[PDB]
Amino acid sequence: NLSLSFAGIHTSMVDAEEALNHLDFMWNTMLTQITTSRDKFDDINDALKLTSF
Amino acid sequence: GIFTKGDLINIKL
Amino acid sequence: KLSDQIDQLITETDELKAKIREVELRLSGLKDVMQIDTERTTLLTEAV
Amino acid sequence: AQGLQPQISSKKKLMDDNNLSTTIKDLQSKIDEKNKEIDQFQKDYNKYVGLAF
Amino acid sequence: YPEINIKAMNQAVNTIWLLAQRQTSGIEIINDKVKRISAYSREFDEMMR
Repeated sequence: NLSLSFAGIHTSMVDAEEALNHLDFMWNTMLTQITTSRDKFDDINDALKLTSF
Repeated sequence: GIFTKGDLINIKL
Repeated sequence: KLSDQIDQLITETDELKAKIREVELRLSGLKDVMQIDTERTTLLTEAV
Repeated sequence: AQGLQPQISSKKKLMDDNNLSTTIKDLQSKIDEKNKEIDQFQKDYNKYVGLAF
Repeated sequence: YPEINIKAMNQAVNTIWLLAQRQTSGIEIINDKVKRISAYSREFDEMMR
């Protein structure tokens, strides 16, 4: 009987496995794009000529 | 999107 | 004593024959879920 | 709302899957088993009372 | 626009709802696997019509 109890728990975790992987990959996409936005924005200073700005 | 509404249910399940 | 052996044996069968009831009640319920994916394909490949 | 049409078909499927054609045969096995003991104990009581006199 | 047999489909929608209530798994997570599948498929037939 206890094997069936874990069987659903294992089945719940397999669906929780796939769900978090898509969740992590979107935040990893967003945390990348915020980071590469900030680091390129640190080049901004008044010495930049206006086309290069 | 990638993270669908069925994904977020499966976690909350 | 020899009759009481059979009295246990008939009791131990139907207790165990009650177990295959629950397994078959489960397995038939699970094969019902297995048919859902077969008709989910006929639903979706038409709707695609 | 659970559908009324499958709720009938749920019960109608339950009325076909029933042990009632089996357990009656199973209980009449045990009654005919226990009748063989009773038909044997009458032989015992008609023997020990014969011995007791 | 080749071929769409909704006789094979609206049966298949209805049987998924039919097999949703019918199933006797006796477990608590398939019981909200199928309920989420079947409530989509019924609403899928409604929203298509």
